[PDB]
Amino acid sequence: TMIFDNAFNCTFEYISDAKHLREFVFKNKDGFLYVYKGYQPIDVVRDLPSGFNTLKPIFKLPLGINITNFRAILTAF
Amino acid sequence: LRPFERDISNVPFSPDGKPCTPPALNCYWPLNDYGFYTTTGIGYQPYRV
Amino acid sequence: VADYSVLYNSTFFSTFKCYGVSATKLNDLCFSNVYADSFVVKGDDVRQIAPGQTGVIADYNYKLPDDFMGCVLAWNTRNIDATSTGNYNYKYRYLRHGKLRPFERDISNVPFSPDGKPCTPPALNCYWPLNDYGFYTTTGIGYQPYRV
Amino acid sequence: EIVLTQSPATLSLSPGERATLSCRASQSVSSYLAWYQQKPGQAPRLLIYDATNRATGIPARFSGSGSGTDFTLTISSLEPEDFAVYYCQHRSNWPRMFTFGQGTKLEIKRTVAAPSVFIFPPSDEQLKSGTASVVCLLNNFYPREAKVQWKVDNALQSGNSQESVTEQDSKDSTYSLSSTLTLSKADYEKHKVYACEVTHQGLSSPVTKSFNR
Amino acid sequence: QVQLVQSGAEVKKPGASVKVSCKTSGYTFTDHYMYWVRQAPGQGLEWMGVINPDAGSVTYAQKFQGRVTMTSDTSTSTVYMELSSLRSEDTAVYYCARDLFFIPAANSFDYWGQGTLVTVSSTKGPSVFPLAPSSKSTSGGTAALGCLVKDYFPEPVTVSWNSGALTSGVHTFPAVLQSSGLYSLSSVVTVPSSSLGTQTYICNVNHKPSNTKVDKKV
Repeated sequence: TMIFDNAFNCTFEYISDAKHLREFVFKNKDGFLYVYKGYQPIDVVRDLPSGFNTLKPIFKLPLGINITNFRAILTAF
Repeated sequence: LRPFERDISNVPFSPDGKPCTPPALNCYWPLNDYGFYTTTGIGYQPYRV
Repeated sequence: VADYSVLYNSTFFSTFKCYGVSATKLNDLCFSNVYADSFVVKGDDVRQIAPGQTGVIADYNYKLPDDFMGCVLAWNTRNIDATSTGNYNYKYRYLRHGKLRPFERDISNVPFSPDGKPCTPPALNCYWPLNDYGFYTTTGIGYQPYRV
Repeated sequence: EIVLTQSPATLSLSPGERATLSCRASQSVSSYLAWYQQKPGQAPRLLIYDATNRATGIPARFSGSGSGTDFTLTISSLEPEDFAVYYCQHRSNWPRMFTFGQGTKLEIKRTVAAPSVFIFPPSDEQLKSGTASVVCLLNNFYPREAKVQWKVDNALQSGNSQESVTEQDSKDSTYSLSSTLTLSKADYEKHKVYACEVTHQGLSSPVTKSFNR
Repeated sequence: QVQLVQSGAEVKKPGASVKVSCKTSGYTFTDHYMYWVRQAPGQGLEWMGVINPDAGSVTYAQKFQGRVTMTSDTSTSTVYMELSSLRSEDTAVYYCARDLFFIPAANSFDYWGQGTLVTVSSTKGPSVFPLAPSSKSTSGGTAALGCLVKDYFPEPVTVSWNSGALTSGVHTFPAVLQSSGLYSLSSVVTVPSSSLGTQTYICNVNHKPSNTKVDKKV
């Protein structure tokens, strides 16, 4: 519902269409959002298991936005 | 700012916190218009970069 | 480059009553242009020089505005500007039509009269508009020359 | 900054009564208020300074009052040369600030006169150069309330009509209004029936005058 | 007697600088606060504009901080105002007034000047276009005429009838700023119907900056 709230000033529309441990690391440097991805099959439910899990870059959309927060996790758990 | 960044906003400006209204004493608009004309010198001319 | 340090250390001030702002803010806030004054009151005239007080000196001799911002500096001169034989060297005006304005100068010697028709100093209803203070040295604490 | 709000903004009285001019501030300011008297066309003139002292040259009929947030100006006897707009100035203390109000017009009260309705058709000299304009005359009316609307084939019209009102006359105490309907050359010949609607308080029915070209 | 004489009119382009003076005389111009005001047409004036003539201290408002710069001269006893970046809403009459108190204190205005009409626009010329004396709208025993002038911004003029002979119905309508950027002057006259045709009614234009006087009979 946060997407359809308001569309006053919109720009840079990019839609890419086509246990589990998916790791992500976000980096903002000189106006470039570096996004990395990695997968590792785990079975423990306590915390982050040990390992290395080399990450792979997927997206580098600059967006020229000084990001300072992140929220709005899924619901209906 | 930082290299390759955007700061599109229209909130009033103030040194400290306490978000004020446009009518105030120490709070003013953070943006100002250029005021391009055609009967001025070579300095005050609109250049698209 | 002001200091504001030779006034807080010593304690020989008679009435150190500041107005407008506090004495602590005088050391940090900048000032564009300062103005000093110099006059001698008849001892009991220090209370009349205040933003709201009246009398015989703060009406047609030295008017002080109600929104004044400063400090009063008064100190006794019972040995510097006093004479046992007589100190008839300071006068003050006590007759003038209407009160004056803040920071005014009325240096004049014309005779005083309620209506027009400028009279002479020798007359029956016309007198001198100024009178000498008469500072002495064998009087009480009230009649003493104080420099404000 | 401390803003000044004037609720009445107008005072229509007769010469000889007492004025009820007001000047209210926003916060609980001190008595540092000063009124003015600016004759339309001439230069402003000080009336009362500090809200508690009389200025020089001001007669004894002017006497102001007020304290804190309830200020008022009470005139003893109104004079025909004292009908003007009065502005009150509020001053701050620390940052040498000075704020002004909005002003209250003081028009001489007079009986409601009937506004003379007259319309002037455009001449052939202006039609040769284009920009045809129709003028509707509305003079001899006391209250400043007149809705001048044109009838474009029994319809309304707005945006292309500018009204100008004169000052109060000193002989008959009347006003004058002249509206101009800015149109085009090719647009004037499209219509034939032009009317001027006059909405006045003293008129029981809206007077509508039209002409045939 | 204290009096403040100012300059005349001065039209300036939208983007240039204006230099208006304020000459003072009749008193000791050493310790007195000088102010500046400007009443906009329909609106009001609200700013301090206090400048110290003796010292070099100046004070501006919040809306006008880096656009206006003032200066004083202790030799000629005349202050100068320099307002840059002239907008289309500042074209009004500028006044300079003194203060009731001295430099250390502050009070309201006591001595005002005379005014300085400043305009920021293009220049143009008038055009005398007479109206049409329709005989149908003569109800009431009298009639009406007119000398509606065309659009022209500079209006240091005055109107009359028969070189000032007829003084009945000389109400002059004020000008208004149209969408083009000019002013239009209106002037009518109420005359009886019995004087139609016999008595002449010709307005007179006295536009000095244009050096043109057009007299057209209605």
